[PDB]
Amino acid sequence: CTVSNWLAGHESKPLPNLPKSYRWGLVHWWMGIKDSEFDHFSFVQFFSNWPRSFHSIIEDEVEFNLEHAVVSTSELRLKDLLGRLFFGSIRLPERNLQHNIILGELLCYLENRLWQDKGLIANLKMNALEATVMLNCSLDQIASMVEQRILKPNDVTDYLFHFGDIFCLWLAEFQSDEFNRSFYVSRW
Amino acid sequence: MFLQRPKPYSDESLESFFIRVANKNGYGDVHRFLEATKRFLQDIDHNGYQTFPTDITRINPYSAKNSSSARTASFLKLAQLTFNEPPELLGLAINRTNMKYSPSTSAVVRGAEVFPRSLLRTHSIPCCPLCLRENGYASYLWHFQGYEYCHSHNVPLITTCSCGKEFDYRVSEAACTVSNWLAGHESKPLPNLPKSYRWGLVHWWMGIKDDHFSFVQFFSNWPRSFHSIIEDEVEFNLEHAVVSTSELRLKDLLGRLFFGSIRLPERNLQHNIILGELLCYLENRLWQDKGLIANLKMNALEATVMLNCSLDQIASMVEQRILKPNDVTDYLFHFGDIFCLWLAEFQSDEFNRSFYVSR
Amino acid sequence: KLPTNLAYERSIDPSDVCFFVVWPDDRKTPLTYNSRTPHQVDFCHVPYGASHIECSFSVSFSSELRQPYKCNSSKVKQTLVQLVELYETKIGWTELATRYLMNICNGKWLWKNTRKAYCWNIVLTPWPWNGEKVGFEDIRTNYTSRQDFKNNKNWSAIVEMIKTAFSSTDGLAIFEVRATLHLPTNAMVRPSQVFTEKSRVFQSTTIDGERSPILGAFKTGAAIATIDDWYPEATEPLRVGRFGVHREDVTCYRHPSTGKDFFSILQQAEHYIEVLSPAQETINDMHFLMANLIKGGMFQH
Amino acid sequence: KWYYKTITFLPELCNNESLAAKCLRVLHGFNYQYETRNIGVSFPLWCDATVGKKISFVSKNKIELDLLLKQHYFVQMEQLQYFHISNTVLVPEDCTYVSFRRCQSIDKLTAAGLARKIRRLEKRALSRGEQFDPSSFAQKEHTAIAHYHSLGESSKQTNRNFRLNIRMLSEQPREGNSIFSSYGLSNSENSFQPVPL
Repeated sequence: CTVSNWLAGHESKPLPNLPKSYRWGLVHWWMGIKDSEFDHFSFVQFFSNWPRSFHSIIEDEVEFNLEHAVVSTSELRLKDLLGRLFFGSIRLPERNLQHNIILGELLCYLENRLWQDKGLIANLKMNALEATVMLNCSLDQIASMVEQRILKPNDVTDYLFHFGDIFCLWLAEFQSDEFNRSFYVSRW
Repeated sequence: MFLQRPKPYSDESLESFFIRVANKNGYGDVHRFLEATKRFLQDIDHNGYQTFPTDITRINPYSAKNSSSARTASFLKLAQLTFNEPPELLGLAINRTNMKYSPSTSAVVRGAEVFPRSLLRTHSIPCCPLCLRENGYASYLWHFQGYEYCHSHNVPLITTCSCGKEFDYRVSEAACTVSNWLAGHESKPLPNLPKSYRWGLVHWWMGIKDDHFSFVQFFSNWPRSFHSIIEDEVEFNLEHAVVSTSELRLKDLLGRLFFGSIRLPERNLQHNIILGELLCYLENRLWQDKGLIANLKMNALEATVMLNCSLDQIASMVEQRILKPNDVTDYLFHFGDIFCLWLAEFQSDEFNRSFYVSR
Repeated sequence: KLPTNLAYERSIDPSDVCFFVVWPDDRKTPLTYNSRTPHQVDFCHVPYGASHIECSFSVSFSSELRQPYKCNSSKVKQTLVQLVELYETKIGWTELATRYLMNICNGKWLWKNTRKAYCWNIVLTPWPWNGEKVGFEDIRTNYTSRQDFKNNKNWSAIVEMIKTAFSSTDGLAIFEVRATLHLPTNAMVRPSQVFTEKSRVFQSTTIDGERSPILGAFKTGAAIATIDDWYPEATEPLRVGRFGVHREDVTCYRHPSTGKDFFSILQQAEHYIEVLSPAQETINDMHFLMANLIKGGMFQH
Repeated sequence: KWYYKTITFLPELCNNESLAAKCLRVLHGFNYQYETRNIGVSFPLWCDATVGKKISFVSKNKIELDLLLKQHYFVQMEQLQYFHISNTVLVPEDCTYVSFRRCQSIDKLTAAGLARKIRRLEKRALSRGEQFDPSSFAQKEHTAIAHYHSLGESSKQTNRNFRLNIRMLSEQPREGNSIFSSYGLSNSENSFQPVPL
């Protein structure tokens, strides 16, 4: 009954309120993580401990695949350090993170946790096409970044780029008025 | 280490932020702290210190071809471990972006707002005292913001303003409404559209006119002005058809109005009501005659600006028999069929139909 | 233009650098390293109990830029003789001599051996000279901008005697240079490395019988020549070459598509006699033209 | 009558040092709760360059080797199948025969380690007489070190990235009736105990 009465636009209970086009993406995000039907009891419980129990599950999962990492503490892709948290919360339906704050707090964790533990987060290795998925560009625009040296490397599929290199790249080249990072400066 | 008490408030173009941390503790200009920053960048745990600038200007993170990605990384740890209570530093940076407009002008993001072109003045600007200091100068039209008659070009003697020659760029009624409109107020005669669309449409008036009294005459009759400018320019270029007498191709019928008002800069129908009203007058009159609006010649290259493609979905749509062939560079298809499959399979939540008339 | 045989000789003559370890009892020994093993890897460090580390080289400022070395043609002869002779009058040797001297003064020739240092001091020994040893003490916290050098007691004479060494025919100026580096205990020293066309094999020499690293003579000639920031939208000073090559990233600026390399300015020599007979960019590329004739090189096709 | 637990180190992108240490760090948490001395080293696919896949676990009391094997690591790495349990089989008494011992001489060869050494020789000669100098203490030019397959390890108590150094010695058919230690050894205070691999 709770998840019923804030679908048609009713702005009265402390469950979080969105322009309810974005709310179906929040419904779709709950089914993708749990890998089941859209549960209701823990859905109220997860948003009743918001945003305190959110960052704990973020912390317990980055501890999970780093304690049980397969290769090493370095020379790794961003898989098995952010495996399902990053690839499963991109486009619901748009990255306007004032609206979908599941990306506004995910990219808050990507800001405040860059350069600790001798660059443990800044040595995640990426390929070229993740910039086409994350930063909303094409493969031909990446080749313009290499020839005029704005992106500095260190093929589409080969893993060649770096994380602190690419996080400070989109604050300088790939930041639109809708996709800003300043939208959560009063949340953390 | 430990820059004591970062004070400041909003509405600043980041250049006086280094000046306000210069006037504390007793320091000459900004070459010392600005070297001691890049010395601290040359110090522990850093890799990109070589390109952090040297002069009064160029702290701007678009002044280099490729140190843009190095300037923000420089600005990352320039707030955290050098300030007690790390202030609002990031987001003040006037960056660059990937966006453009329709007249091919470079877009430029400050924190959420887009200037028309990255050209505006950059040198020899007026300045007014008794603040610290502004956000809006070094631009085309931002003069007074409440207190007027303050140009302050320094033909008389040195040191009129009491700052210490840091920012201080000086060498030896309808304007008050638009100045309050670009600074951000209620502005009751104006329909309260954000500053990405405010500066986004000043050039749109500057582009079609090639002037504050000529500015407000287009906005004093705002529910009449766009409807009147679209009905007297549609009768133009009708006797100058190209094929025989009608069925006019691209670039000759509204080739300036339609290719000048699309995505300036963001595709929102809530605030940018230009896109909804040009869609209104063009398509409240769908089938007037045989070949007047819908039955014309269109190209697939100028169709992806509405369909949001990158010439990769066209190889899966026309072979799936949605758009019937009646080819990349020819004026082949028609405007009525391309727009309707856009409405049937290329909608959104904010770039959609349910925002214009009827309200 | 460029008539198939033209060459200049260089006008700055640096030598190798030598590393000595001074003890607390005012005794100096050569700094010797270790080798570990085809595959061979070298390791160098400050020995425990040492006070600091000394470095000494020498550099000369001669006048081989007035006429070429081989010229092949008496139309590129009197043109390039007149350009260097008109640059002496209208512009002056001030803006070049100050830039070359500061990279000698502020320890730029110590490449990455200044990182994590407490204090370092640099003492010149000019010749011909009537007076005193010149000092530059605690350079990190006392000398950082063009103006800290200009407050010195002995900057008016050492910007001088290089200006005469380029202006007068058969001129000469010789500088002995000494530096002392106060590095922490068991600190790593970074000399030059042997090429070894395909690790970290040191370039060594024999000083007082035992081997010691050098940090090169072409390595320390590159550090003094980094005065180039006239490539468009310049953020960092580069080393003077014909195509503005940057080393760390493997791009290059100054490309001939831009129109700003040397061979598209050297062909325009007759154009610039007219203006010098203008302070916007016709000056800012003759600083690149003069720094190529001081460099040397064969200019021929 | 020893046992062996052959592991399989499959997924084709993996480090040989970080996984031979973490499978030994979960042995290092052992012998601080159930304090025994009986579990060995035994690499079957030791080679010269880029050591291979298999490791084993050898003991004569031979029931703690399954008690060690269920200690919140294979019960935590089970489904994404990195490794699997062997068949807990008696070792046949004719096989190859090696020894694993911590060398520890290599750790005191690095330039920081020799300054760690001559600092200690400075103070323990407090019986006076001479007034010696640190000038007559040097490593000369030449130390030829072939291969030792180092294994990095973080300290339990504090934040130190220390390291181990163990090589191969294959002879001497009788020493060490299961007198191993915390890491598994053949050098310190007991014997030079060999391993049946």
